[PDB]
Amino acid sequence: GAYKYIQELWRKKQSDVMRFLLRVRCWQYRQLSALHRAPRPTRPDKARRLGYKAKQGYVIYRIRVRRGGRKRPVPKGATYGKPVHHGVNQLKFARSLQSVAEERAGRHCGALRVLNSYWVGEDSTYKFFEVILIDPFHKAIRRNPDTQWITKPVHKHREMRGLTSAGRKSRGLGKGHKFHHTIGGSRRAAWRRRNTLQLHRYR
Amino acid sequence: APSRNGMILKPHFHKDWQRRVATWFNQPARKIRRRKARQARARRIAPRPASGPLRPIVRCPTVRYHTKVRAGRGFSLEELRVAGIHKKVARTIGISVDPRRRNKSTESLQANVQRLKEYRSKLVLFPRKPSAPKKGDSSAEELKLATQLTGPVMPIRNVFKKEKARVITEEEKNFKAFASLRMARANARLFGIRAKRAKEAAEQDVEKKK
Amino acid sequence: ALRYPMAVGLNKGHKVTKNVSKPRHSRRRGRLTKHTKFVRDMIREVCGFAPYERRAMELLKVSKDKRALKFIKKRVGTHIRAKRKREELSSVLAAMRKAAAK
Amino acid sequence: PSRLRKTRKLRGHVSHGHGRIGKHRKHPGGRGNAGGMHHHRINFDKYHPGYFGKVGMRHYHLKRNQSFCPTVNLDKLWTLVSEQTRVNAAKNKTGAAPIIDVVRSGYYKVLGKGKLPKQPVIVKAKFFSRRAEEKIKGVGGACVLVA
RNA sequence: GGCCCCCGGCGCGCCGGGCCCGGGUCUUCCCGGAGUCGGGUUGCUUGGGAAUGCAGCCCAAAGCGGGUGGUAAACUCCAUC
RNA sequence: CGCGACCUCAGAUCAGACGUGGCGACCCGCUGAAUUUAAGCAUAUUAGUCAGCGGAGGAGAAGAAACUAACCAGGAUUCCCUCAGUAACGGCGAGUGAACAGGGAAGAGCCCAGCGCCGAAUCCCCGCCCCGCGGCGGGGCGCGGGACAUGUGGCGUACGGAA
Ligand SMILES: [Mg+2]
Ligand SMILES: [Mg+2]
Ligand SMILES: [Mg+2]
Ligand SMILES: [Mg+2]
Ligand SMILES: [Mg+2]
Ligand SMILES: [Mg+2]
Ligand SMILES: [Mg+2]
Ligand SMILES: [Mg+2]
Ligand SMILES: [Mg+2]
Ligand SMILES: [Mg+2]
Ligand SMILES: [Mg+2]
Ligand SMILES: [Mg+2]
Ligand SMILES: [Mg+2]
Ligand SMILES: [Mg+2]
Ligand SMILES: [Mg+2]
Ligand SMILES: [Mg+2]
Ligand SMILES: [Mg+2]
Ligand SMILES: [Mg+2]
Ligand SMILES: [Mg+2]
Ligand SMILES: [Mg+2]
Repeated sequence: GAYKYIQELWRKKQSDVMRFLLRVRCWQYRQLSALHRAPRPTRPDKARRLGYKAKQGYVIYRIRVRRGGRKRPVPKGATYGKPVHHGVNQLKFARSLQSVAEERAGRHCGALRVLNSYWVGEDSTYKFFEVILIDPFHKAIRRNPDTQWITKPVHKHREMRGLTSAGRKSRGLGKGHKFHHTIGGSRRAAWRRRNTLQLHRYR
Repeated sequence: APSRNGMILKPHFHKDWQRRVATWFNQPARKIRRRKARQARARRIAPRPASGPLRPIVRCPTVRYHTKVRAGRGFSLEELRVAGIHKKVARTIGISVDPRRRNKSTESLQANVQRLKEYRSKLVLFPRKPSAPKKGDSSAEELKLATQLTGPVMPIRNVFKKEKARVITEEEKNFKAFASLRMARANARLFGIRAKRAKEAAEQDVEKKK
Repeated sequence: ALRYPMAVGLNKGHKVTKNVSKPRHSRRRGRLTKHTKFVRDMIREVCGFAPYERRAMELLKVSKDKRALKFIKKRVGTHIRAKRKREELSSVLAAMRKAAAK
Repeated sequence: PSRLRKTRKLRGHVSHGHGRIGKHRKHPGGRGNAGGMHHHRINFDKYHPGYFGKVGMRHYHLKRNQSFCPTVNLDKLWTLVSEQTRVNAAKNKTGAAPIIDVVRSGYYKVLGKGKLPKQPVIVKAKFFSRRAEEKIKGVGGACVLVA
């Protein structure tokens, strides 16, 4: 089936074909606003593996994000404090750019419920992304049982809480020895557990 | 400042710990709540064991625990396959099934098949309607018990086989255990190099020809 | 002369008979399928090769094959990936050489 | 019981048992184990010889159960079994010798402290001492390795 | 203990629809998520120590592959996902 | 020099929907000190703690192994007891500091993309009738619109699956 071809082609990103296209796409995207609703998914394939479905009430915003790290917002330098914390230039945000991308798509379209995102290119200055969104109150989603989990109000603002695939990754949770921080729910919760004087009745 | 003899001891009360002290005045109230909730769940699953489903027998890991045996999480697929219970059905008759369990040795497998067989013997499957089709048991074994089973269903008891008094043949007596262990240690230690020197010597014998 | 099972040394541990079960279906992942192979190489004649790959082919042609690997390791990352790539490149280069000779 | 404590008896007296030349100030030494090297050194190196300094090899992912090997002495080996095995024996007249599975009772190694009574045994165990072996043989018994 | 309201929850009947929904045995086919993994890096983080986890930037994959197997690397068997 | 497809884009007080603020004990994501300790202090510590911003729910988060182990092996997540003030980190000083096993509380497992087969077999909105209507649903009937082949629905997902 064509999707497997498309998939394998897109892995040849250093190839002559895909490099040509990526350059032309990235030029084109750069010549638009920072947030615009793509009429259809640039990457159909990827979108399907991430859970897009080509029916009504699935949406896709292409969102630009400025690239590079995070300089410490303090006037001049003047991070007054112990010279551990004197750093301002070479320091780096916890979440990814892709998460930031989703978060912004989420912010803008409050009714819409961020499902998942994928990449469409990168300049020196910008990255580009494509956030799949969903109306939780369009009948075609509501009545389809397999999606109607997103219409539940626990799934409000997934991206804001660190719950999309992208913003999950910063949280630092997976099974096995390479984690332990996040061995309750999350990073914060384990610390909480580990720094509770459990003070029993009888002692 | 320390004064004449004592453990140079490190307490961990430098963070704001009194902000996160966790009292246990719940616990009685808790213990009850669980207990009510427990009795409710029994009553809901009416003649079904309060326990839960039946669970496999399983040995612990590590040299330490090794000798003991617990209840496992669920019966493997091979164990269901050999017993002849369709895995999707086994859930519906109160048989725990995990499918992530390997099955290394045949001693642990046949035991766990035996478990399921025994379960299926002493199980009282009620028919779907009061009108009785196949599988569903007789109204005798139904009226005489729509009874719950208190406690864990067919409990595992880690058990020992009594060895009778032998006579000590002149061979047991001959054995030099401590030595044997020392030897067995050193051969694991030295296996690998010995093989490298032999590989060296073999190369020297072949090199002599050419 | 009396071979008690021991808890320590080479053929150690509790002596138990082994069943030889069907290996889990999970274990066969990454096995190259006839149809996937066809797709893979169907695309290597559309898309063609990357720049670093091409540069390595040119090294391999010259028979400067250590420098080829030194390059691929710095480029790809590990040794084992670099070595596996160098064999593919040498296979490609050979099938060109066979194709030319006709 | 505050009733019993010392502050009840100090009521009335000015200094509260802390003296009036020197007082009860907050932290005159430094907090805690401060000054281990300087200014508390003597206490450290006359009640904790060897506090300071590294020694020996690191071991990163220590897991204690690998090194699990609880020992038992010949001293009280017969304790593992019911008296009536040690009694039906020194009797019997077959020269039987009853088995003692030590690993069942929760000891892996059998070390050799103590006098073993002149009464044959078969000791099954994961590990033995040299002396524990020897004593066992001298009783007229047989050590037995188990996995 | 009683009576009266209301509401819940479960039991039986009728109708309206939907719904022709198994298992083993032998054969022939089918099979996996890329700017991701991985590497280098710098900064934070961790008990995690020749890098526990998260980041930016650069490189940038494979398919009997890939990941893990708490000391860096090469060769090699195993185990485990 | 028109008319007609589509593509990409606008504008509507267009028809019908949703989002905005609050609360914040608990919860998720970021951000992030300095008093303080070290008898001084800069790494360390205080602390991923206060303050700061964001977003929730009746709980949240987590969760059905790219896991543990190295055993005769265990088998999602969470919680307690233990592991353990231990392995480890550390001007190896001050100080800091987990995990597996073991015993319990509870217990539940699943679905896509893909690969394939099936006349798109699928969905939304209109309009007419019968029931039902204070959580807008059922059934029928319309050459009544649209979405959709740049892929909807049934079968199926590694515990193998199809024919
Ligand atoms: Mg500091
Ligand atoms: Mg990653
Ligand atoms: Mg229970
Ligand atoms: Mg005094
Ligand atoms: Mg005074
Ligand atoms: Mg004084
Ligand atoms: Mg730190
Ligand atoms: Mg090593
Ligand atoms: Mg709000
Ligand atoms: Mg100070
Ligand atoms: Mg001071
Ligand atoms: Mg000062
Ligand atoms: Mg800290
Ligand atoms: Mg706060
Ligand atoms: Mg939840
Ligand atoms: Mg997973
Ligand atoms: Mg666990
Ligand atoms: Mg202790
Ligand atoms: Mg800390
Ligand atoms: Mg499909």
